[PDB]
Amino acid sequence: APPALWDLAADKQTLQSEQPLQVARCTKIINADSEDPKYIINVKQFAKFVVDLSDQVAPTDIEEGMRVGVDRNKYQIHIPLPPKIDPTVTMMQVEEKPDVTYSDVGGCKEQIEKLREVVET
Amino acid sequence: EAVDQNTAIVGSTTGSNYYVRILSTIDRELLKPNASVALHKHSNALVDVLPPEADSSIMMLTSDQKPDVMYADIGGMDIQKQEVREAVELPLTHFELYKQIGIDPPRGVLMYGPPGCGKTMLAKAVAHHTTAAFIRVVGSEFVQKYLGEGPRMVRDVFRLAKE
Amino acid sequence: TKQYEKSENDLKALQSVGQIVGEVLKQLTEEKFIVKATNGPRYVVGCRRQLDKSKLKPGTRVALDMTTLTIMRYLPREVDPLVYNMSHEDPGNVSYSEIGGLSEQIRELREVIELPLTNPELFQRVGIIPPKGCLLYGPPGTGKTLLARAVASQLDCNFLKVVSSSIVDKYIGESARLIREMFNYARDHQPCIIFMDEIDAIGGRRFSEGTSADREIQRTLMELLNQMDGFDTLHRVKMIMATNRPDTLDPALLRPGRLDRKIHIDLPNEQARLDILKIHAGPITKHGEIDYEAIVKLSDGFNGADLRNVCTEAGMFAIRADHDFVVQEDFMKAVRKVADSKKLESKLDYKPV
Amino acid sequence: THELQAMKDKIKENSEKIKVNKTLPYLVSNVIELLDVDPNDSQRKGKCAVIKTSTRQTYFLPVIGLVDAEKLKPGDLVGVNKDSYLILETLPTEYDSRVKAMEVDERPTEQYSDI
Repeated sequence: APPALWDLAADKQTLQSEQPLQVARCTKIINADSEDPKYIINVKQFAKFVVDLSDQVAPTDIEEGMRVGVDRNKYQIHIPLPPKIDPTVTMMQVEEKPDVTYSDVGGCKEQIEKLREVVET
Repeated sequence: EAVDQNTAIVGSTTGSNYYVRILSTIDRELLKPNASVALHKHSNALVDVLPPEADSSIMMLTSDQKPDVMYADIGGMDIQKQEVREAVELPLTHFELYKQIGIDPPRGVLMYGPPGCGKTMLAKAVAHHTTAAFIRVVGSEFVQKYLGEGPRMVRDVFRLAKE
Repeated sequence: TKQYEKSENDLKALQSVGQIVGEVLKQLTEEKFIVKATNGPRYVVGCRRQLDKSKLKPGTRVALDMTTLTIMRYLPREVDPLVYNMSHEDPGNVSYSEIGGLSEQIRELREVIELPLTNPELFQRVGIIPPKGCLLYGPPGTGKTLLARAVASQLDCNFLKVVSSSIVDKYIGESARLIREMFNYARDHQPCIIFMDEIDAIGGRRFSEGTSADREIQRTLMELLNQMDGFDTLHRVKMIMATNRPDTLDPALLRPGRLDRKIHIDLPNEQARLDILKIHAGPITKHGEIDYEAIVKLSDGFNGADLRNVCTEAGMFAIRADHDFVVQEDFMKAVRKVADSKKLESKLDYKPV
Repeated sequence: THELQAMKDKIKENSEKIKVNKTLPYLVSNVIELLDVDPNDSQRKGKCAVIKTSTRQTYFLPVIGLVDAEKLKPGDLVGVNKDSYLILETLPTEYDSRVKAMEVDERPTEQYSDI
């Protein structure tokens, strides 16, 4: 499932919204700008693409090294994607949720005090 | 490989193996376990294989320019040449002498020990001794950008050796 | 007036789509040719009626049609980077012989490099072959690059410059064919000259076996040796390599053949210090009555640019004195101080043989 | 003498036909300039430069058309439209991303008087 019934049944609006942004493949990095309208962009397909940007996005929001969306037909810029990075390497880097509160200290005062005022304070 | 009648599987040049209905004309003799067969653009239809073969790219020979080194330097020993004479020209083309004694001659030749150079001197020197097609390639010559062409090149190199 | 409409009619020719290049292999029959695109797929296709007999070839680059994949017209090659290697220039002749030392080393690559073009008959009549390679290491002094560099463009306007940054390429680097491409266009220049600088990086040693990056270093070395092992122009082309220390060459490059000549640099002598002086004068001028021997003697075992720095450092002390020239008393001050500061940084001049 | 203004209208009208071909300079094509004549087999003469594509494919197209051979030595970065393979303009400058500009720094908050 009953939770998976309405879950799977939502594809009717999906396919309607699947037609837009379907062309965003793939993520591409730009290179330089000679003029305002036209920028050179490079994609993971190894093929570099010079193109202008759609009227929906302002030209000032495009900065060198920004991964943006694309329309594979027209190759024009679609929507910017903030993350450039990174393959793996995040899961061991990211740490979440608490544990081991301050009550576990073993009586050291000045030590834990002066290292508390460097960060928490 | 030939899986069954009327159809067989064929790897594409891009590396993706394709399962294609064979043409109803010749189902057998030119099939072969491993061969390069022409396919249609869209349908990838099995029609005709190579003779074999058109061989492959690069080239062979080029060692026939002459002169290099004369073998008469070891001609005085005759103790060294007797083992060489039995290990060179007789293993090249001889037939009835093998099955008689029953010893199967190996193809293995491994040259280590440089320095010094040695080697290619005795290579072009064999060209003076006997005449044969010499396939000369660097160990890195078949390294390419795709891994699908690699298995075909070394196959086309060794399949002309038996041919 | 009407030339604009001519360019408009040229845009009608721009409507034609570009065809796809390919490399032929061989031919099964006259009606079946085997071509292979640069992308790597092979195609057995038919041919059209407008081509000629020169299309067949023994595996020469051709262009394939966008539909029948038939060959229209064959383009020889294309190279983007070549022009950046075309622009290398060095003077001398005189400026090469003006380096002041070593005297016999100027007499070395003079007849070794420049002479084969002007008088090739001298070597072939006697029967002596010119060297096919050389190696210049350092720095016991300076002149590792300049010695081969000035004779490089002195042969003719012909030269091809190679930087070690182009060998590393990228992940799964395709420069294996670019080392072939760069040397292919090096043979476009005759007689060719080949440079290699800072090989202590791309010359990776197989003594202690490391990551496969050391293997692809050897593969790039294979691309160097292959074309230079020809079967093609060999005695005519002169290859040059340079290194900080020649322990990176491995027993292959340490051997002659590939790397033939090994030459180091020595220091000048007395009354020869006045010789190398005259060519270091150049743009910088000083007071009329002077003796330069105090200047150069206080700095011993220095780079030609270091002594050139001492002349400018003594000249940049003039603007503090608001005068054009300076007396030699303040000279020796700025000369001795800076020179003794360079000697403390002179460590690691010992190089393996 | 006034026919210059008459033809000036049709070249701007046909330049508008170039505008729809100038939107957009869809992809990057590495340029290699070449000059060759092919005898046939009446005579066809013209300048044709071999072109690249960053997709790893290589193509063959006549010399552009629009911007002439005056610029430049064989380049890259130029725009070209889809499969039509025509380059409208030669676009600078070089490449790429952080390789072009390592870091952009305006000016520090401190001055040399701080030592």
